[PDB]
Amino acid sequence: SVDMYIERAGDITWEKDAEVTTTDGVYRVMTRRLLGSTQVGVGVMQEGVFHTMWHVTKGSALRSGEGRLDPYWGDVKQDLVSYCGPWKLDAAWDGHSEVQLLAVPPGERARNIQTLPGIFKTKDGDIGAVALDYPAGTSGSPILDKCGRVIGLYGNGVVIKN
Amino acid sequence: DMYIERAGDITWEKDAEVTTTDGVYRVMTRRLLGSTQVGVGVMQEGVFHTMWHVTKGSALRSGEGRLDPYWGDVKQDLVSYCGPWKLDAAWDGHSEVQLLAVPPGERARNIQTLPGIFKTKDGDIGAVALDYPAGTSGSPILDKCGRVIGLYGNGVVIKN
Repeated sequence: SVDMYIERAGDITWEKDAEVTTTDGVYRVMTRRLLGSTQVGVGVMQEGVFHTMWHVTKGSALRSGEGRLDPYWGDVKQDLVSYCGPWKLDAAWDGHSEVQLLAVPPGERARNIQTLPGIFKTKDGDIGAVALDYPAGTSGSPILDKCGRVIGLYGNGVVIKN
Repeated sequence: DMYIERAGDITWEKDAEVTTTDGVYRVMTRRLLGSTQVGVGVMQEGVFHTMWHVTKGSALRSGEGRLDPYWGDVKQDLVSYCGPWKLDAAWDGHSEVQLLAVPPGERARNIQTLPGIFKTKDGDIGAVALDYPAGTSGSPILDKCGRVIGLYGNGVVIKN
């Protein structure tokens, strides 16, 4: 048998004493393939909607506890996908404040790490990116502002407000 | 842009860890920012073999050419590019094998293991009991000869 499923890693909260530079939460995206199991990526369940990156799931349904979740919205060149309702994260980075990456690496427990993102040039126009390396399947891990909100997904850009 | 780049020769290796041109290639996707490894496959006799889930039949670009899917079955989770499926070798059901693992970010290696046997609905197959990071699947499984008996994630068909 084969099975792509999600399992909750924890609460999406900020933490002041952190390392400096359907129910809500972060979930691991896992695949069971035969005799193996692996973490293919991470996402955010918020207001009854699952948010992650396209390449993590390729739009596959995901099973959660004892129910299925079917993909509601997707864009592949943005590399994002939402399950069960439309995309719910509209917060953005101010372009100068430190942020906090809530990293769910595969095999290990979630942590918050606090860092100043760097900035890269796009076609339209420039965006903030988290300069840290984390193993493969950590991507889709949420990026928080101090307000506790999701400004972007790890291994993806953060949009800048000004 | 989903694309491929070669990781090495497909050979067995005796001193190994115990329990269009040919070769193994990484399947990579370009994201707006960096790049990521979505799986692995086998180029043999001008045909690229990987797992359907790795690409979902997407075309793949190689060098400056481009590869269009020739064969696919989703239930078996396999796809071939440029000609029909070319790997017909099977596992004997009792010998050690060698997984040629191309994990993401790391150089390829050969690992030698005796697969276990798993029950299917119809009926039973050999499966490699090792865990690798994501995008390592489609990595080729070799017999002692040097032949591809299966892909990592897919299991191996048993001969007799």
